Amino acid sequence: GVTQTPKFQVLKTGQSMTLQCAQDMNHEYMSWYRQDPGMGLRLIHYSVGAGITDQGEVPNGYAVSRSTTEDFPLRLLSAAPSQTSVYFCASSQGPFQPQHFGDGTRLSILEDLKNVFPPEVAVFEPSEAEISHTQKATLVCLATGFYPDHVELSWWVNGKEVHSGVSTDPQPLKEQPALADSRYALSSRLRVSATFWQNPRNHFRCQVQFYGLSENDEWTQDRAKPVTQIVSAEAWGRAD
Amino acid sequence: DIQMTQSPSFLSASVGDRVTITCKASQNVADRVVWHQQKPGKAPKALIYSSSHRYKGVPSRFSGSGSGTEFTLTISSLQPEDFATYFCQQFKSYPLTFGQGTKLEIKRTVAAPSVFIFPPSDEQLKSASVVCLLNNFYPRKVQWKVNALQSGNSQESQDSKDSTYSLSSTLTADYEKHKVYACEVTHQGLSSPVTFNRG
Amino acid sequence: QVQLVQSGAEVKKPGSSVKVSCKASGHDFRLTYIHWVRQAPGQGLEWMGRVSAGSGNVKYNEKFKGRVTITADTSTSTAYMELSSLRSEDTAVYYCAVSYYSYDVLDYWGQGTTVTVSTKGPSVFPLAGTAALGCLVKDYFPEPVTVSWNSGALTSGVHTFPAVLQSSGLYSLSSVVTQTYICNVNHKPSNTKVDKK
Amino acid sequence: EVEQDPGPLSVPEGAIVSLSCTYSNSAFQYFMWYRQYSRKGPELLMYTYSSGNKEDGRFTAQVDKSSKYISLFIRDSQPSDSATYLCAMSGDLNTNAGKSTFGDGTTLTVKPNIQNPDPAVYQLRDSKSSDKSVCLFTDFDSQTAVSQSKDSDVYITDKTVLDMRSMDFKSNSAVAWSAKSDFACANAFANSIIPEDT
Repeated sequence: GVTQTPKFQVLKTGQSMTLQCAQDMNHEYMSWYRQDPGMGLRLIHYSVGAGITDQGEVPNGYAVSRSTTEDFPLRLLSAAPSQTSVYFCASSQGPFQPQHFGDGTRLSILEDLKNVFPPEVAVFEPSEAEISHTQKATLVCLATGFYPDHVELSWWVNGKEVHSGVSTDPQPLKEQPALADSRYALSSRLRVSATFWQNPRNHFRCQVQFYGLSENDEWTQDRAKPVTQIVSAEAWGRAD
Repeated sequence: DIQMTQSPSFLSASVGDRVTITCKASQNVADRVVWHQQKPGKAPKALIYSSSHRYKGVPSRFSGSGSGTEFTLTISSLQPEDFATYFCQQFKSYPLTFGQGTKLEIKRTVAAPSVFIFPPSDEQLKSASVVCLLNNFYPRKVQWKVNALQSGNSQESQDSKDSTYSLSSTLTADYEKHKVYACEVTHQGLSSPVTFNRG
Repeated sequence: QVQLVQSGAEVKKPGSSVKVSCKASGHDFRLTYIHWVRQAPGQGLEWMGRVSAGSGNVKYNEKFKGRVTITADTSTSTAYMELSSLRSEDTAVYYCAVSYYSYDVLDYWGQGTTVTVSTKGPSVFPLAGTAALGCLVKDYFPEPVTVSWNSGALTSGVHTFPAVLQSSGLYSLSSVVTQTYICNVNHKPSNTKVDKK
Repeated sequence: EVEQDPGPLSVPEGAIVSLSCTYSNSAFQYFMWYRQYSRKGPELLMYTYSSGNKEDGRFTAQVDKSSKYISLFIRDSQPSDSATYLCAMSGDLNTNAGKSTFGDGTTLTVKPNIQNPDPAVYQLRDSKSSDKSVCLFTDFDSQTAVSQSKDSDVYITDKTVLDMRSMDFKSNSAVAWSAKSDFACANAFANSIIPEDT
């Protein structure tokens, strides 16, 4: 379809960065949008063909280029707080034709990287009363104290990702909502049958993938550098 | 910190010609320069950011290029409202530094001046100052006699119509001790030094 | 749309303080960085500070050490600038400019507040092919002054020269034009308008 | 900007939902309908190049160029249809140079039909360590609303729906936890309750 990378990122103010977006569909028309609350999808740049690009509705602070029909990178000249947005690449057969959008790049510009911090993951075993009352067991997994909101939470039972019975909160909670850059917490629950929980051979792993600092960056602050990592907490089936 | 020495200082040009200005750097500033336009006595407005990219609304005539320590601005096919001081700024490192500027006036052929000598006023004399006017001459030296070349007191200060400078040079117990006060100016259109009394 | 206004015109003799506002409209104030630059008559352009509106984070130029102060008022969405212990040569148009689209890029500017480092009124003296004639003089503080031809009936042929700063430190200028002919001199702060033949 | 569609909308599960946008001050020709879930990009649902109707499964897109009115009809809507729906129009050489122009979007919430509600609050202990306790308010009817935390120490998540697809069972849930000791299992959810089991 339309592959764009990366899905999450943190970069310091004043830094330059290219957002990669490539398509195999041989489409002629490509465009870059930014999506904001209260502003809708606003067009940054668009390219009608190889070697031709033009400004959109909000082009200032960005730059693109179309060397080949297949690709359409988008540059940030100097990262500014106004550039914290969600960026969508799109391709189309023409200016009139419908566009098909990429998955999305969630961007976060920060003045100071000692506010980027990894999460803490904990799994809470189902209540003994819930099993006896509903014959279902709900495990709740908490990802707490992470900044910014670049996380992907998955549920792995016996080392295989599951989707049935999984509910993940759509948006995180502000742990200290009075803060302009408050850390977040996120909760999700996996509901299984009571018999499934009471099979001790059942391995329940709640894994959160956090996108933080790259090794290209500089970490002066004391504790461990907030590099992109996977943080998971594991629970085991309990017969009683 | 960075020193942005700007060239060609201040140039004249006619409309609709590929006229360019340059901005040299002292340290490496990569592509982190901004070209600004300021009208003669108004709010400046940014034109080119990151050394090559126009803001939305900037006409296609304004182009910037260069990288590292050598940066150029081009206004190819100049146009009347694109007639004012232009300066370059860097945003590599704090503190921000700018250029002195490059004002752009209208080029014309040599325009002969119009020298007028104005006697002082008795109302003023009741409190004198002779006045010389170099009305409407192009391009942009005056010496005064009261025959003594008194030096240390005198002071001086594009018209909207035909690109002609008007120039005024004023002189400032010895006035009535002398009889002849002849103005004197030098220029090219007036090839030779073209130069009243008491009553 | 987006705009900036920088305070009323201040005037101070040496040895005081001064505060200049800079009202920012347009986009979200917190995502903006407000920079202050000054430029003296016949001089280069001098950056002397900036503030992060959304974080209160301030960096000033080193040559105005302890002398400039920038504050971001996130509620009323204006930026202040406090030059204190006014040196003799703090005479310039002081500009506030905001980098919003790109960091440190100074996307747009304000009109320009004027601070110059008492008050007195002027006088006008007549100056008896072409026979030009002009009003002139005398000495005034502070600026500005305006002159018009017969209350504004001719713009071609009248040449009014920018004010010069004489030895005493108070300005005077020449206003000439190239039938009844009268200047209309006007001076704002001293309540002085003289229309002399 | 020249597109016109409003914000929030909620419909019970199993009902027909109608969405719409209008575009007066424009002569558009081609009309799309995108669907955007959280943390992903818009997905193309329908596209038409004329006044008329087009149907694909539970979806039906209509265009009335005479009334400058287009509408999307989801029928037998399920909770999985809860997303943000964007209309978009093209083909007008006098608006946006013919390019696509999007409405700011309509938010849809298909509330699950909770047959046999069983509201209750359970306290859950951690698997290994950390001495923390979450509280699970679950199995309540979708008509029940979960209020935000009014205390700075404690916090509560908005109600969320999980589908045990194996047995065609849906159930809303919300969790609450804190470190201050004066909060317990029966405390966190003292906001808009019915008779549960504790």
